[PDB]
Amino acid sequence: AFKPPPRPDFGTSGRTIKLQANFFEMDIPKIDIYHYELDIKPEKCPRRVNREIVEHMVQHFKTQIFGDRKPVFDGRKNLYTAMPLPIGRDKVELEVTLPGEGKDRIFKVSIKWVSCVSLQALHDALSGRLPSVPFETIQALDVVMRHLPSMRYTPVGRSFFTASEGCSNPLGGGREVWFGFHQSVRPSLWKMMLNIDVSATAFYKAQPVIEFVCEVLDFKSIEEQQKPLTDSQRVKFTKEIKGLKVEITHCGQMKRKYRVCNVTRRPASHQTFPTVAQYFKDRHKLVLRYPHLPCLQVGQELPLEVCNIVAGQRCIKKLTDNQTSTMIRATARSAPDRQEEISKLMRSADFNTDPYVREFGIMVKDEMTDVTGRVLQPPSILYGGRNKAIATPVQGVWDMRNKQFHTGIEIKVWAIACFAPQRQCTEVHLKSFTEQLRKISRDAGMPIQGQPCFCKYAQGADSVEPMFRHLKNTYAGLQLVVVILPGKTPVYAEVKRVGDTVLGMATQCVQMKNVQRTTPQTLSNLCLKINVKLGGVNNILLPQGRPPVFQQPVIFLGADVTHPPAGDGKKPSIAAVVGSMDAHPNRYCATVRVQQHRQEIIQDLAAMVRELLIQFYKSTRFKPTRIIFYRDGVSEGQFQQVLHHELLAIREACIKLEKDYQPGITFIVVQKRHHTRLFCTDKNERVGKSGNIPAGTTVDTKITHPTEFDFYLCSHAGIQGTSRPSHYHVLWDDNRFSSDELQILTYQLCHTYVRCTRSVSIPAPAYYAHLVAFRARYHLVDDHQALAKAVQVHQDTLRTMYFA
RNA sequence: UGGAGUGUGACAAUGGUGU
RNA sequence: GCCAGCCGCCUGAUGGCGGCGACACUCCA
Ligand SMILES: [Ba+2]
Ligand SMILES: [Ba+2]
Repeated sequence: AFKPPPRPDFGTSGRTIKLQANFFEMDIPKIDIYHYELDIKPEKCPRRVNREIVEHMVQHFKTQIFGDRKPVFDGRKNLYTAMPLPIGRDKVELEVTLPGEGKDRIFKVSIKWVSCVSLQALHDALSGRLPSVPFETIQALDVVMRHLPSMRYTPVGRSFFTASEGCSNPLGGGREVWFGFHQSVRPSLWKMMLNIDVSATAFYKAQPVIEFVCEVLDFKSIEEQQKPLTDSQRVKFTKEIKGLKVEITHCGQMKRKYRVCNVTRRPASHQTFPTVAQYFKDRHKLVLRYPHLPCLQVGQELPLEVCNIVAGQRCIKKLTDNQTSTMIRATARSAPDRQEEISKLMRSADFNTDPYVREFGIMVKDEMTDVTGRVLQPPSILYGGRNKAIATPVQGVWDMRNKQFHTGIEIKVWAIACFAPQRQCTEVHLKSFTEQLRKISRDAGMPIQGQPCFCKYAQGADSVEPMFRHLKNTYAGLQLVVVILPGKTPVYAEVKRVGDTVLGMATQCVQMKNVQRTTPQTLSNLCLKINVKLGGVNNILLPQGRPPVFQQPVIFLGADVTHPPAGDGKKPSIAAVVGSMDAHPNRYCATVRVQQHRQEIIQDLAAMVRELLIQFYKSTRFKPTRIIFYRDGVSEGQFQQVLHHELLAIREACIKLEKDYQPGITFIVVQKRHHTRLFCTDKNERVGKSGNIPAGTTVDTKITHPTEFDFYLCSHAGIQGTSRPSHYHVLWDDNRFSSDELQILTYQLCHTYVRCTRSVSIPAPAYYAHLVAFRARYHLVDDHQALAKAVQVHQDTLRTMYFA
């Protein structure tokens, strides 16, 4: 096994900044708690009614089994007590009746002593005496902290939602925003923390289906529809209730929870039922109030006044762009807004009154955790030309105005293939676009010497490969093909398949709307991409400002795996790995593979890293003495696996390059998907309307691991909403990095992303790896080895950053 | 397909089981 | 334990081919 190195030091670089984090300190006793296992018969029940069963079991066998003890329940098979039960260590069988009268099911439950979970061991791990934190104890504490919320609120994953209080938040036809919160127990130095963040989703309004139709079909009242429903109205009302659940209410106090299927075009009166309207006057004595609305077909092969909408449905449906817009009005709050909302939620949830967390002697603080962060100094960015301009990122941003590329490509043979309609993308557009692009190019030190040698329209994907062939054969020295497109078109994937994998020709696509009208910003970022695609070097980190790691040859790797949505039989997951090819580091080379459907481990990593090392040795004439590996998208539970496989893969790739070649490996996992938020304590340190922490804000205390080498770094400037600081976890480090050195290196690498002049949220290696997987997915658009070949890039473009 | 960011979306950590 | 969801297009759900590895919003010289 490979265990991650401990935190080497605590880091002191940068200017300090006071922060608050959405972690609330917990007070955890040092006594042991007791874990029992449950099995409820039958097992054809939702998780909610298993919780009701267990609650009635605790209330019924109070004097026999439990007593004053108030246990907690996972929902499936895990019960926990703060005191041992009198049942001993052997299984016990109990009979639990379920109340309701209209339906009374009998359940056979079995309680069995499993284990004695030690909170003292948890405290030992929180101090660092024990190196690794017990996951099972963390799970027990979690179950304890979400026992009551799982029953008083609506559970959705690790979040809980409710219907506000009074004034709802109307969304659209039959929906409304529910506000909720994610909750999770996390370990940290000396103390457990309760991590709380706010969230929202969409639920169906618990209204009678009449109101449903009124809001779906825009009726001031139901008396509006004094005629039968029209063609488009039936299908409209169908697409909104095709699978929802309704409650038949023509019954007494007794209710129903029958699901829904389709909608008829027969208004009850005119539907032969071997009519329906007739059926409701004789079977039950209920004259229909609206015998002109349609019926709700059920299941697979009823009036709208008899049905209601079953409260609590989560609306798994997709939302209208206007419901998405109102959702973002409600959810993407400024950082102070979200801070205040989390604090208010924690002040109202009253965890220090939950009888179950108090049964276990736990207390939760009401205030966010104070964290002393550090704003790291941003690197200076060296540009080119007679000026040799230096750019200083200011709040994570700089501009290329009055600056020229470090090394700018002279473009002197290029073509234009316009797959947009000539009627819409006229020749005046092409002329003025060329003029403006050339002006911006010359301004940036990437001059385009003369008009395009070739400039023609075309249509259809079938035209792509022939044309390019012609272009490659009839125009010598062809550097670039600009491909104007009319929007999302199958022509794009074909352009990339031909230019990247078949012929090895560099292409730059551009949307019609950016040729008809140009702006300096769009043309400039496009020039960035064009330059690096022709081998340019837009800029480099100021050489002297870099950490000491650059005093010897070093290669930086970025790796990512993209998966398809669940359900696809094969749709192989795409693994991409990129590697730096110079000391700057600016140029990166890519490798990609298809592998088992939804597998996170990069199976063929050894071969890919071998390719990258070979290219590095060829380009620099030296072998790296250090390998810095940035690995994206790995969960805690996958650490052991991925580390064991991929560390060994890298070592193999090394020794396959040379017998005794053992460079030091730094394996770092990059994670953006978490629920950690950081807020400025001083209103003066807030940046740009959103009110976020400054770019470069770093945290490696109070919410990080108690013993291991992890840290939050927010390297980007937040625009709208609350910034998501990237989290970094060092799974392996032969090179004995200091906290400061590694944090600074990560930050500086975040300024080497060629596609834009701003510090981005993750290091350029990782971002490039994502881009490479994206392009690979595009290359598969038209057998396993067939796919593996289709995703193989031509040898001439492999030399370039075609994925920019 | 100029580009970055953050909201929703991952049904492994979830959810169904009288016309 | 058995089961898996949503949206399109065609035959007009008795099937078949595609998406949800995205959409949305904010913001740049
Ligand atoms: Ba089950
Ligand atoms: Ba990933």
